[PDB]
Amino acid sequence: RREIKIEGDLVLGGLFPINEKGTGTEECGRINEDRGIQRLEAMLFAIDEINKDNYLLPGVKLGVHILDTCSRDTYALEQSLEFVRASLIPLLIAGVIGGSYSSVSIQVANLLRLFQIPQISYASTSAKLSDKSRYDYFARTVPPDFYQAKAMAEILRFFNWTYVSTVASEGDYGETGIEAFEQEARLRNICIATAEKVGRSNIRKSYDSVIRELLQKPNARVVVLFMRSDDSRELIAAANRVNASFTWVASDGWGAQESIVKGSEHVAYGAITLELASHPVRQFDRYFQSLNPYNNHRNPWFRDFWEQKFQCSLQNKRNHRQVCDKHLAIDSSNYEQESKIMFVVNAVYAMAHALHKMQRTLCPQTTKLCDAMKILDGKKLYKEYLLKIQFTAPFNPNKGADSIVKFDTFGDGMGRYNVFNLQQTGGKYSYLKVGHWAETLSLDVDSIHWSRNSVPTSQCSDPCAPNEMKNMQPGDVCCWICIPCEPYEYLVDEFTCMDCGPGQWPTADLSGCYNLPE
Amino acid sequence: FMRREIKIEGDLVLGGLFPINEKGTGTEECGRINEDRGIQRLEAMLFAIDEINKDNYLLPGVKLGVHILDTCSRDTYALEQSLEFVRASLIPLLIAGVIGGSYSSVSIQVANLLRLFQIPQISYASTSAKLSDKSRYDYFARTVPPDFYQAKAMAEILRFFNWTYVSTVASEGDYGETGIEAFEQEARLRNICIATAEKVGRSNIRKSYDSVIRELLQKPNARVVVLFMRSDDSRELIAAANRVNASFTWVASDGWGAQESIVKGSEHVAYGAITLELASHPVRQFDRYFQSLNPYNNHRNPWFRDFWEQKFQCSLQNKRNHRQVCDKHLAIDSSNYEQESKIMFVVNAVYAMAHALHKMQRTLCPQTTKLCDAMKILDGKKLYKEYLLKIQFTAPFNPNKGADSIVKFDTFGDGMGRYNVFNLQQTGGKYSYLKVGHWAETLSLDVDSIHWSRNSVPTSQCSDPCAPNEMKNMQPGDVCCWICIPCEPYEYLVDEFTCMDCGPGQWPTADLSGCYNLPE
Ligand SMILES: *[C@@H]1O[C@H](CO)[C@@H](O)[C@H](O)[C@H]1NC(C)=O
Ligand SMILES: *[C@@H]1O[C@H](CO)[C@@H](O)[C@H](O)[C@H]1NC(C)=O
Ligand SMILES: N[C@@]1(C(=O)O)CC[C@@H](C(=O)O)C1
Ligand SMILES: N[C@@]1(C(=O)O)CC[C@@H](C(=O)O)C1
Repeated sequence: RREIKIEGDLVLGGLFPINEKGTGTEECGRINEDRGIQRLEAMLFAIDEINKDNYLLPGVKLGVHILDTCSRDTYALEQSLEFVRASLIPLLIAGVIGGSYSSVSIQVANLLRLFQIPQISYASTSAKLSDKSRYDYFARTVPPDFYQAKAMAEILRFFNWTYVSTVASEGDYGETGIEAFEQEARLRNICIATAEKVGRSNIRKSYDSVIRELLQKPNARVVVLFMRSDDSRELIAAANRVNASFTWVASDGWGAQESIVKGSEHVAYGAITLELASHPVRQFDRYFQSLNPYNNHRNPWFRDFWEQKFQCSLQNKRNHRQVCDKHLAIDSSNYEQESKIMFVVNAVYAMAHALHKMQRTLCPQTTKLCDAMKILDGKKLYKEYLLKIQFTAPFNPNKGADSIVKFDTFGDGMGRYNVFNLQQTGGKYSYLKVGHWAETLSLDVDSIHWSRNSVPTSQCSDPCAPNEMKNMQPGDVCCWICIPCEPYEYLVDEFTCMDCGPGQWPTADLSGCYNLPE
Repeated sequence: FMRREIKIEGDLVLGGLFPINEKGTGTEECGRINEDRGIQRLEAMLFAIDEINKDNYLLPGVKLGVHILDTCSRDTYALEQSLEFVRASLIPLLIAGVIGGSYSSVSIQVANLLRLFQIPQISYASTSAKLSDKSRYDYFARTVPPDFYQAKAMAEILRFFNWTYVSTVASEGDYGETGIEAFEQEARLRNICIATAEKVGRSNIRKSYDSVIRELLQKPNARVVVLFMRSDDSRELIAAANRVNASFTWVASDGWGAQESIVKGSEHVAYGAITLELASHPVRQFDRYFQSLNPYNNHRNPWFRDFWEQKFQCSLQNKRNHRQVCDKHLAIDSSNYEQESKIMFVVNAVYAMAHALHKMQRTLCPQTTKLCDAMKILDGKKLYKEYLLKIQFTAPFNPNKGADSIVKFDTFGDGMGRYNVFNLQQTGGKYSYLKVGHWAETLSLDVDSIHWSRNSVPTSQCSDPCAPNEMKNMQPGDVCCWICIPCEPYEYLVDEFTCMDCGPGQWPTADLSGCYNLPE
């Protein structure tokens, strides 16, 4: 029953998957170090900054009510009830920053709209959230997967991978994510060997069952993944067991997380993953590294985070061993800023800027929460916020690389992705940016380290022998058979054989015919 | 300080929502007691639970409890209350399902909240067609029909008396706005034009209605005004009409229904109005129960006193600093109480839930009649689809079984569409509503018993009638308006729309129906 409650003139609720999904009967599991703790700290950071900022909400201190979602929508929903009971000890909520997993953002949105409470997700990408008739109070600083799906399809179409398999996560993130991909797939002439899908609470066996079915399509050596972070971890693990190997092409669900591949590094080597395009918030690196169990008491999950990151123990852990070195610290050698921090910070500032514009508008005489703002009009706020356009929280250099935060009519953000390749070059395994997708694909093929040192081949049927075989398309448009030709025929084209005619015989290379002597 | 509610423990508990109180004005949330659609409907539920808890063939071995809350006729308030039902599934009583939502707005909002936790809900009065959408309201069902039909009934009454130029005024929201839209679509099909489409909204004050009465008056030919408004809104509109003593022939939906309270203090302005209401047959046993209630025996209903003191203009020692203590011999009876039109639906609703829980308990608990472990934590989704497939004969309180007195649900979870038409009369000095027809699948009403306003069957058409002597009827672009073209002194009317030359030798009759020969 942990939570962060900091009082303020106005309070923002937050939701982060601080903990991984609990297995079996338990609701919460291990600490989600990067996407959980880091993202949570980034919001605390943003709030701190805004509270030192004399040009943004001066005179109005922002407070927070942050809750753990334990990576489960139902859990996130019961937690959220805490935000609405408020509008009746309980803190009034101006708006809610949060929802990492699309499934929780969606469910929380269904609840928050009933009380007209604006919500901004810093990571949920499901296309469903764009539906403003169902999620009329939801915005996000990231784009919908309508685009990430295109980026993936075009990557495949580029390297001519026409026969690929797909495994997706049950839910609003994976299923709609994959569906979008499959549609983009047909359009680019790409067939799906097998469409696998893992679901809720699935145990090892469900995944082992998928690795097999994937292996039952040997020609399909490229497997497209649209799965939850946790699910992706399980699939790569199930592939390690039976030492199965494919070329993975996964969505941001997997992203650039090194934790997903830990303990199976060789099985995911040479994988291509996508992640939202962003640039680290330097000032945040300073803030985070300065954090330790001695100075960070406002984060009730920090000690568990600490003990797990360093394999610690103090006097606040389970009945184990190995006390912890008091000189331990989060620094440049054991920490790398999470890919979406920028979006978390921008989401909090978006809400901040929105409240500020509203405060200047309804409270023209002071910098304080006058009476007209005593009870916020959530509906209005959402459309004083949708029209928001501002330069990325100071923490972003320049202003030319369109570092402006604003929203669609749907409330979404700009669709920019970076393509990564899992490498290991220097003994260690890391993610290298090998391209990106702005509106069209773009990647320097040379820097990509493929699995088995060779640019993968993923086609339904084998290439034809030159010397004679012709390409023959059966009923579909991805599979074909190779029919050798009569020694007197030549290949008028890849698909057709033709008699060279009397007096003539085909050329050694079969491209044409030549006269016969005697 | 004191937010009232009814909490009776049981093996299984049903939540309930009723507009016990009227919408509070201005800053206050709850206002006056809604005697009929409030207290009566509340007591009808307690009545139903009581019967069910004495019934050894229904839920024997399982005692139903209740958690009833006031909606104060406001969706937002209802919503805050409903939170009580879900916090439970985490002092707090576990909710098996919720009986409730009078106003379509509260049902819709509550339905939005309740599906998040798979809690089945049955409304005994909300008629908004939106509720039929099982993709937004997948845990909502209702023992009444969708207004898709009530609108047709209304259009067909107009098309019957040939009222082609009518004005409409709807209440903002999912009840009034979708209701009228439906009507206007049924209007076009039956060639009926709409003079002016007015619409009152949330928190509107006197001036918003007066502004409407005026705009209605600026369409004098349109003497028939179609209403699709909230009960309270209807009260305001008729009050705004009484002020400027304006008078129209009102055709209102069940929002107005057959409530006498809506017309009180303006009886003459609404005389001869036609209103619809869901077709029902009083529940006799309920009459007995309700009349037997008094401030001495009925302590479980925390709103009863206020009800009492207001129905009788009372006082005891539990009222405001007023006067006139009350006669301890007062009592609800045949002379001061009439069963609210929809009570039968409240009872059928509470029973539909019971029957559902009952069939489920027999299925998952094959050994006893008690809530076995399998039902310790109800699967709401399953309940909703053990419930949709429910078909039973109206709680004993309904005679026969031939007039299809079976309660069941559409694939959408709606009930059957049957309405009764009412005429506001006063014949015996007193103003009351008289059933002057009904709509099953086709209209049907004995026009003879209808007491119109200004003793003449209203006329509601776009243009003024033509002068006999010469004018011919001429239809421009539409089929509602027309111009009157007088005819040449040598032409007669071969018919209401055509003028013709009498031809040489002949001349039109004074009458203009024929031609006569010319002398000289
Ligand atoms: C197939 O893909 C290769 C690798 O990029 C490319 O060079 C070639 O032009 C492609 N051919 C087709 C089928 O368009
Ligand atoms: C409606 O108009 C038709 C056509 O003029 C007429 O025959 C019918 O009697 C009218 N109905 C009534 C009762 O007004
Ligand atoms: N885009 C994510 C989602 O919508 O669920 C997939 C990974 C999530 C994350 O960044 O943690 C966000
Ligand atoms: N059918 C109603 C509605 O949907 O609002 C109109 C009148 C209401 C009532 O009877 O209380 C119910």
